[PDB]
Amino acid sequence: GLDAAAAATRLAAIETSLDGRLGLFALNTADGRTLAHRSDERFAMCSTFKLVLAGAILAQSAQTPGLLERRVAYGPEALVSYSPITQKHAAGGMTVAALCAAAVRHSDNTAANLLLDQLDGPAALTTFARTIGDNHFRLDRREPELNTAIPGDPRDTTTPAAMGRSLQRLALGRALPAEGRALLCAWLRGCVTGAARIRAGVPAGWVVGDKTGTGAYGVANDVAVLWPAAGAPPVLLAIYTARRQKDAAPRNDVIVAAAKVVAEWLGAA
Repeated sequence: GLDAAAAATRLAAIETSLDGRLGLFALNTADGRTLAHRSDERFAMCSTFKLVLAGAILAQSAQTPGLLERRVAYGPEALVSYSPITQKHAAGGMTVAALCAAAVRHSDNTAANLLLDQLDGPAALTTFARTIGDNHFRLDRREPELNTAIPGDPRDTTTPAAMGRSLQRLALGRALPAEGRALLCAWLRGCVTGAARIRAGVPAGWVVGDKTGTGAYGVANDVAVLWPAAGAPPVLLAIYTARRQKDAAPRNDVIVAAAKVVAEWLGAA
């Protein structure tokens, strides 16, 4: 694969093209090696927090089996922003599992808020992150307010390394029982909001499970498990971007280019 020193120069050049801050952490579980660029700096999570939210709900279900099929009641007054699944189901409600799937696969905002209610709020989700060894994640607000992404504001932020290591524990490790880990990975593989991000920068035969986020200041993020081939050791990849003015455009091309560097570092052509 591409030497880590040359990967570093390529990520720096991609950041120049972004005109902003690129945050990247990759961990190859085959050898335990990493690639890092601003991996210990804070970035606004936007909807990438929903992966940790789904994990927290699965962890709650490990403690109290049956939670996932219990029904949540809500009304249309609770609908916020992009809520494509929850807007269809207010009359009859949705199960906890259906809300998790909507939050991960579709980024459904109201689903995320209803799951935060089930967990007892942003601070409770932050505590869950601390229990899985993440000292950087912090959720402070609910949807749709957590996407302001003001440079330097620590609210609703993480670091790329913290998120990558949390994704490893949740999707590949024992933060959850094997059944719950498997379900989380199934939801991530079913994400339909990230085709133009990490997925577009890796070889055609790789399987991707991801969660996107997008916000003000041109924020465009994608956090993924990469499976190069059936049975091969997976790779964790957390990519965060932030730009320099409030109304900046997101730069998917930067995420794609950074993912391609990671693929080359792993040995892809």
